Formats: sequence, C-alpha cells, structure tokens
Amino acid sequence: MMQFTMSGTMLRFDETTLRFSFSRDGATWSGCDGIEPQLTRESFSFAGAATVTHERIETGTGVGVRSVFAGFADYAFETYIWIERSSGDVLCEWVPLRIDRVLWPAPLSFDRADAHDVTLITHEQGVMIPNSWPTEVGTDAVSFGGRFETAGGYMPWFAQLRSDGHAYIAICETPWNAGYDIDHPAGGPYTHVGMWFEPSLGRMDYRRVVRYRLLDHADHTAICKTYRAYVNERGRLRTLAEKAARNPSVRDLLGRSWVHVGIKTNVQPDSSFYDPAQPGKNDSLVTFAQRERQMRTLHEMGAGRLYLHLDGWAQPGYDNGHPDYLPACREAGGWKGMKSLIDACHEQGDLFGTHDQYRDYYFAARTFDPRNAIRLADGTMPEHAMWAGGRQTYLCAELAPDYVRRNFSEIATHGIVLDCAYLDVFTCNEGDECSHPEHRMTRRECYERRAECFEYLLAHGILTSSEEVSDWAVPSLVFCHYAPYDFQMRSPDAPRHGIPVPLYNLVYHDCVIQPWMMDRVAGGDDYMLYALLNGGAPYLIRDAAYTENDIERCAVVAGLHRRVGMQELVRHDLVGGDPLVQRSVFADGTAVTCDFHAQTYEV
Ligand SMILES: [Ca+2]
Ligand SMILES: [Zn+2]
Repeated sequence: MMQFTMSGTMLRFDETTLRFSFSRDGATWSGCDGIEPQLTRESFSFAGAATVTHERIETGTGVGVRSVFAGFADYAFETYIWIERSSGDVLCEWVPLRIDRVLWPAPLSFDRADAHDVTLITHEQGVMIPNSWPTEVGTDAVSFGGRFETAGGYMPWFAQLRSDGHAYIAICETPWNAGYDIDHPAGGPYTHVGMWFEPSLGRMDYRRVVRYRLLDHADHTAICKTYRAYVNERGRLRTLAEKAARNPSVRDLLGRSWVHVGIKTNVQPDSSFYDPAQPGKNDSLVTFAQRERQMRTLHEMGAGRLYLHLDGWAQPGYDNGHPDYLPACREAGGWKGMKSLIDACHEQGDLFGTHDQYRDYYFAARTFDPRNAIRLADGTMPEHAMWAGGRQTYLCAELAPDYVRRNFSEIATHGIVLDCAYLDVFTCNEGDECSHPEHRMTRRECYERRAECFEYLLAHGILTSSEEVSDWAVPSLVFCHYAPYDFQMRSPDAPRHGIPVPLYNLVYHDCVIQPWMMDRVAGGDDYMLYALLNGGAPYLIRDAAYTENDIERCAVVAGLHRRVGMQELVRHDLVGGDPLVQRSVFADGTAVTCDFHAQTYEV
C-alpha cells in the first residue's frame, strides 16, 4: 500500500490488490470492489501475473507508481499511475513491452442511487444518465460498442458527477484504438463506466494514456468546459471563425434551412433491401428538372435561405458503384440538368452540396479491384451486401484522397461549382485498420486520411460535410448531416438512456454547424425544442434513402441560428433541478429555455 500527496490531490494504490483511489478537495473516488483490471483473448486479471513489480517514482514532473507485469505463457506490460505537479491530474499509462482488449483503469465506484449523482456519456449528443434511471444502459445498447471516434463516442471522454458537485472527468489521450464501457442496470443502484483499449493491427503497440481531472463545485457545463480547454490546449478546437478566415462561405451557412432529397434510386438484387415484389420500389428516378422546379417553388413560397444536399445524383444510382460514382445521371438530365439545377439554386441565393461516398467500395464499381481494398489484421477482406449497390468491401483510406481528387475534378470539369460536399460515413463510423502491405493503415492513420479528403474540398473553397460529428474531424469539418441525440436514432416508443444534454455543442457549438430534426412525435416531444436548445440549423425537407407550417417553423429556428450559430454555448442548465425544463446560454447572453411539460420555448 503506497501513498502520494502532490499539488492538492492524493493518490492511493494497493501494492497487492491493485485497487487504486484518488482524492482532492476532500472527496475520495475508488476502484470498485471486485472488478480487476483485465486482458482478454478468445479474461486474465493483472494480478494473474507470474511476476509483479512496483517501483515508487518521483520525477520532476510528478510522482506515482510504475508497475511491471510479466507471465500469464510469455507476455509483459507495464502501468504508470501518477500525479502531475502542474495541475493535480492523475494520469494512467498502460505500456506495451513485447491480446484482444484491455479494460484498465478499472471503473470507479459510483454506486449508488441518489437520482442527482449522474453519469455523463458521449454517445452522440450528450446522455446524462442518473444512477436511479429506470432503463438498463449497457455497451450493447451503445453505437459501435462505445467506441471513440464514432457515433457511440463523439468525444474521447466520460464523466461522473455527484450531488455534491464533486466530479471526475476521464479523458482518453489515445482514442484511435479505444472506447468506453458502460454498465447501468435497469433502475440500477450504480453506474459503472470504464475505458477499453484494442490492439492496433494485431499488437498493443503504442502506450495508452487516460487523464483524470477531479473537479469540485462542478456542473455538467463545467465538465464539458474542461475537455474543450484540453482540446484547445492541444490545438484541435478549430472554430468556424478560423474556418471562415480561410473560406468565408462558412458564414453563408448560418440561418440556412436544410433540404435533403435525391435523384436516382437503384436497389440491386444482392442487396439486403431487394425484394422481388416489386421492381419500381427497387427503381425510382426524380430528375434534375424536377428538383429545379422543386427549389423554384420553395423560394416562391418564402422558404428563405436554403442548402440543398442532393442524394443519388450519379449514373450508378444512390449507394451504387462507389468510388466510380460518375457521370451525373443521364436519365435525370446528365451533366446539363445538374449544371442547370446548381445554376438555378445559386440564381435564387441558395447553396448546394452533392452526396458522395468513399468508404463503401462496391464490386459493381467500374474500376473494382480487391487490390485497393481493406485487409483486416487477419488479412481477410471484409464483405457485406447491406446497401443498395449490393456486394462491397471497404476502400483503404490510404487510397481515399486519390479518388476524391479524381472525382471532384471530373465534377468541376463540367462547369459545376459545388458550394458544399458530403463524404458519407467518415464522421460516423470507425476508422479502418488496413493490413495490406501495399497500403498499411492504422485506425489513427485512417482518420488523418479521411481529413485529407475533407481538406481537398476546403482547399477548393468547397465546404465540408459528413454523417455525424466524431471529434477527430473537428479541424477539417465545417458541417454535418446531423449531430443528433441517441433518442432521435431510436423509435420514439423506445425507453431512453437518460436526460438529453447537449454535451457536444457545449464543447463544439462554435466549431461545427449541425442541422436538426424538425419532427413532432404524437403524444410527445416536438424535436424543434432540441434544435433551439442546441442553437442549430433546421431541416425543411428530409427525404430518407431507405410547407405545412414548416417554413414558418423553420424561420424561427433559422433566425436564432444566424444570431448565435458561430458563438460558444457557454451554459446548459436544467431549470430548478428538473430534467425537463432546460436552459442553454450562448456567448452573447442569449438564453433558450425549453419546457418539456408544456412543449414551449422562450428565446
Ligand atoms: Ca445524403
Ligand atoms: Zn490499405
């Protein structure tokens, strides 16, 4: 049993049982009784080590315990758990030495009850999940198994807050092969939240580091402010302002209303979406001519300022032939009708973006070669046929920019000036690992190659879009398809995982523009309230791949956007401790209040 006191915090670490605990400002947190730090293969505790060494350490930078673990059959690794002098933070390092996952640090005890002490997780826009919450919240119920750099982990942190206002945030400083793990039992007494780490390309390769910061007199607002600061203290908090200094078009997205509609549909036979009764469900076409007149009419009706995202615009048809997604669909009016539509949009003060796809790599593609595809760490090629274009694998992001550069050249060759562009999935799904000797790529590398893809667009004054908003992309992404809450991605019938809190826009409102769902759910929540509280852009039309007081509703949300769209969301609060009735405050003092009993808002 070692003990360390440094810079206002105290660390405790048990020599023999491995359970560690920290304290600062008189609040103690502790590893749960009965959860071992583990390794996995086809589960061994750390204590399972044939040899275990512990060395007390004082460096000029902090103090703590280094531990070596050999054994298990031959394998070895190391942990370093220390207090940083400058700040008071505790840092946990797992250190390869030479295995499927690593679950370490072991989760902190946050049992139990007391409806007001909450877990904050980062699964899409925030989820504030109180310890007494009725519904079960597990990792199986979280997108992509709770994996950072995805929809299941918008930001590489989680946090636990007590009624006391005594919190800890946990920041993953090595996210690219990592995620968090959540166990909140239905109505549970406790919520346990823990970090997990996977090998990169078959091997734990690089050290993995978690940074804990204990907070006192703490808000959920404040917990997000800590991360924001961490991010900027590392130069990855890219504002719209910074983006705007390079491409002022960023400013033209404020106040805009979103129209998402498409041109061609063409479900293939091998596709999961194919049924033989009937075709015509499998084939549909709306022409450029029709979308022209659509956009015409929306202006005439007073829709206002608009951005048109255009699905299915190329010849093979929506979700077909990627990356050979050329030419612009003939049967809808070829390059010409497309050219004419784009012209028309600009001609009435409206913006336009293409829908494109560079991860999904179809066999039906004109240029398909298995030589350009992903190979997993076991050297296999992944295959599915979930989507419209049928059989596919994934294109190694190592080759992604080649294809972005080639395609958008062709597009521009035909007098088409894209305002924006949407490269699909990049910002929602995980980075691939690629083991192909001819283009080896780690998950870290994959996000950089995706960002290189975005940056080519930015270089051509073409704004940037993708599915969702995983923070890796923050420096190269202008806007998204949405940054919704988890509950908006489930049937409104589904029991929810917690209180919706805008944890993300708390961190990035002033960095990435998001359109929002405008739906009303019968017998419940109007999704306009969430757009408001999140100071976002409104959807007017949202035609899915698989007007009626709308304009009047949009123009409310749009107007607030123009005022606030680039500003920091400084505060979000729950009016009088009640989960419904929430307030969010922006940089310029604007307070959007939203009553969830009354379905009302106040601007
Ligand atoms: Ca789309
Ligand atoms: Zn590759």
